[PDB]
Amino acid sequence: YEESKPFTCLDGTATIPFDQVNDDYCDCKDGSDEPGTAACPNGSFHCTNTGYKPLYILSSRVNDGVCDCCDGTDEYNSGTVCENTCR
Amino acid sequence: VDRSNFKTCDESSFCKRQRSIRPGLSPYRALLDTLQLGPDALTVHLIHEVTKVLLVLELQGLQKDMTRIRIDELEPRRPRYRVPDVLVADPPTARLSVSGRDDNSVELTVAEGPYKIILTAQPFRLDLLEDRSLLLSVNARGLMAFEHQRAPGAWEETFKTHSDSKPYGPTSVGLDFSLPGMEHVYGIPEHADSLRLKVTEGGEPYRLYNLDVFQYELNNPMALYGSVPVLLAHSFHRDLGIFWLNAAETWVDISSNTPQTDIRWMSESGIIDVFLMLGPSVFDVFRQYASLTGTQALPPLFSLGYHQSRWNYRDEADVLEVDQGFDDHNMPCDVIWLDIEHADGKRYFTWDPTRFPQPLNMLEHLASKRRKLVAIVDPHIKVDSGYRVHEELRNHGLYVKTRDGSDYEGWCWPGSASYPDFTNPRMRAWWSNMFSFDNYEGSAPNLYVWNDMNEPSVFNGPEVTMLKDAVHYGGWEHRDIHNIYGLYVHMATADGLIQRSGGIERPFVLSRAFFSGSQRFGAVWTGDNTAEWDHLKISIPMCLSLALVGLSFCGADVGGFFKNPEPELLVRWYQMGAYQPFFRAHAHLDTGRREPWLLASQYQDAIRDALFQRYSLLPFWYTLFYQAHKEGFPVMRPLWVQYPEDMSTFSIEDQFMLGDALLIHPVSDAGAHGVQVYLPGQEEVWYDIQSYQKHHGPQTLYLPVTLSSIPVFQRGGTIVPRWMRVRRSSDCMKDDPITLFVALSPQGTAQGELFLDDGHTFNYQTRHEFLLRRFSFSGSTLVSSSADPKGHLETPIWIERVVIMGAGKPAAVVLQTKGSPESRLSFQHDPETSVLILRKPGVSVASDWSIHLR
Ligand SMILES: O=[N+]([O-])c1cc(-n2ccnn2)ccc1NCCCCCCN[C@H]1C[C@](O)(CO)[C@@H](O)[C@H](O)[C@H]1O
Ligand SMILES: [Ca+2]
Ligand SMILES: [Ca+2]
Repeated sequence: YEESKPFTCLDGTATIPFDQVNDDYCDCKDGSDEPGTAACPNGSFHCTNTGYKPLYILSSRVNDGVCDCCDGTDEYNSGTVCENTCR
Repeated sequence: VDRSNFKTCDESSFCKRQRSIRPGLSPYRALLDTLQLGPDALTVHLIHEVTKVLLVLELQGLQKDMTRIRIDELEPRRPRYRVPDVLVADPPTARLSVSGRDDNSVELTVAEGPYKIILTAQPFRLDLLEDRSLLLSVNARGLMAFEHQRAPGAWEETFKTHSDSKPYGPTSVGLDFSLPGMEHVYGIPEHADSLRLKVTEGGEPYRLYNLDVFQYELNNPMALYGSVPVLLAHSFHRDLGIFWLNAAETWVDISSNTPQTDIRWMSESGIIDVFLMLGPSVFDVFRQYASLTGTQALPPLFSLGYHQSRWNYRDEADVLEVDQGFDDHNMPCDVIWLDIEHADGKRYFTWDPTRFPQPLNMLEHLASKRRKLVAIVDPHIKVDSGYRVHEELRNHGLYVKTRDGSDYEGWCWPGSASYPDFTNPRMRAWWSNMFSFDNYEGSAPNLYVWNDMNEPSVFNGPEVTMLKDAVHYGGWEHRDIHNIYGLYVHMATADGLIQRSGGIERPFVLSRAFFSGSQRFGAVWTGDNTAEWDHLKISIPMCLSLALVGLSFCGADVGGFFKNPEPELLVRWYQMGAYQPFFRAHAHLDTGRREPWLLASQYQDAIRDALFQRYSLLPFWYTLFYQAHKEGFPVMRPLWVQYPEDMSTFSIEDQFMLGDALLIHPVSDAGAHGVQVYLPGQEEVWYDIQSYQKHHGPQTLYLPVTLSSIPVFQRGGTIVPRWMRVRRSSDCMKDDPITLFVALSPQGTAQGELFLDDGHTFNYQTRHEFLLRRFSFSGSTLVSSSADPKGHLETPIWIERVVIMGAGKPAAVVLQTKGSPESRLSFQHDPETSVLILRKPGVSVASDWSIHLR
């Protein structure tokens, strides 16, 4: 019927199928293919933090067991349940 | 150092008497009519030909190619000391048989061969042979001396202003050993001296007496904080070890002479109790010694991370600022340390009411960062009627005592202090129970302990330690037990951290003083070093000499304790420390703050790079320590351990190995532009782990370096596991995937292991909850199998990447896993460096699997 496109890194170093975006392995040299995981050493994770200021944290602090965002969304599969503290 | 307050051998009366006996005809002789062959041992009477004193020799062949020699008085007025609690068990014996005899000689066979012991009667002598090769001789130079106990400086003796009442008179014992074919000896820590031990003929003997030496200097045989009476002898042909089980002050002489090295032990009291460990390989010696005194305690994973310490952090706010500084500057750190200023006026087990008013909340903040804390607890107790610890020990009579029956009082950090008798098991039980969460108020599961000054240090004591004539449990004098006082502290503390958790959590205790067997109880470090390039260099030979004698959890203060290191020195020390077992920065009270982010950015980055390398290698470090725990093999190794036939490696001490896989040559000179790295091994290849450049051995490679260079090479034929996702602490990383680094041999093969568990409990032993994986490469297939099937573990750890050095580009890469369909993995290949990277295998580390390169 139709089709689906691929993803390309923001530094143009490669182009990968979209099933390698957030697949917990670093494929882009700038880390742009893993914004929601801890796979890339130079990536960033975005805290939306509704009710406070939004924040960027290191990818290495995603699911490390430590509450970095006030909304707790950086810990979604680590065993640490973070309460919302954006107040 | 001020040398005047520490005795030379001439100022030690028993050393002077013994060392005045020179090689000659021994007056001791064996009375072969008294010979008896017991169930476990051979006993024969010895007699001094002039004094007619009668001794008893107890000779034992032991399982695992060991012989034990014990000599005591036949009928002593009072019993002599025999070192307890050091041997982990009664050594299993082997049967002795008489296989030859004449008028002056009896030949003995251990079991059914090939080891034989020839007892000569006149003069008394022992020879140890494998078949017809002479391994070792005892009393060949006739230096045996056994001062018997007489009727209660040979007696009353003074040093400086301190008086030894010496109520039992001269009781020293000594014995010599001949090592034919051996030209290199190692061991008997601790000394700020080279790895290969020097001859003592024209100078002082090596001294073994746990002492606190202020601003110790390098390249001299003065006794330092710990004493392990174990000497190793290595040659092209064989390895041997001598274990002199004596807890009193001991001097060791070394003389060379067809090539042969002679060793002579001289101790103040106790019996003669020596173990001959016959090898033949150095790893046989490791197994032999480990079966006697045990193996390295398996450290909790966090304690193999980076420790940040100094004397002192001011308060809880400072500790939390240090914690935040690591995260704000993207540097990993597992433990922050609290030196003596955290307590109430150096009353241990207490907290300063102003600067540490809420320790539980401080510990809770660190726990929320998944970090630990270490608090110092010294074994001197302030004499203070308001100090509950002092009142209990006083009321229960658990203090070391003087001859008049009163509790000994010395001077230390809190001023006047008394010293618990840690040789008393009731006192050790008291100490261990004091670490319960109800007794040590303010402590929490993430609080661990540092034992310092446990030589014991006594500021107003002789040689800054306890009087020789203090009295311990059972009436034994302090001179009998001195060198195991620290071990008892380390032991009771470690047991306390285990008991407080219900026997579940593994302890971490750092100790300054140590003895044979201290490896069972935690880590040691080389005390108060100095911020100088030569002190940096000497960390390698000092920890290596501790590794050879079973103490694998060793380190030196990163940056030096005294004085302020220049930024280049601090960078080089972080790189050196990052590849040594115990990894802690520490600093004197009056030094400038040197937390690693307080430096200029170029120095910060090299330090951060060194920290990242350390945390990535934690699976490798953890596996090396599991092998040390199971087999008794040291983690940090001299090159001659891995290359026993390369005689040019017998003295190397600016280079070391981690296991058999990594060769390290850290830069240890200011402004260096390169290093000379000796890559040993015939038909051996080495991979520069930074450039992936291959190098063939043997050669001395000149490697240019910059500030950020840490010369590390991976040996061909080895597989090294890494956590490439560095996080802020090891607790954050212990469920993360593994990257495998395969360094192909010239035969296209490689092998390696990986140990995993929960990281901090004894469940690996009580419930077999662990993983031991074997990784092996041959042909074009990488295979993962179980190296111990009894171990199972629930873990999310998987294999995210495989890096293969020395491989060509394949046409396809295929992965097979039990329970899964055959899968295809994408890959990347660099033709210049011959490095192959296999993308995302995605297989569980608990599963068997295989990757084939087509
Ligand atoms: O200057 N003197 O010779 C001297 C003489 C006397 N005195 C008293 C009566 N008579 N004489 C008293 C003091 C001193 N100087 C102090 C020496 C400093 C060296 C500390 C050793 N450091 C120990 C302890 C920690 O410092 C803190 O627990 C740890 O940080 C460290 O790791 C650990 O090794
Ligand atoms: Ca990806
Ligand atoms: Ca986090």
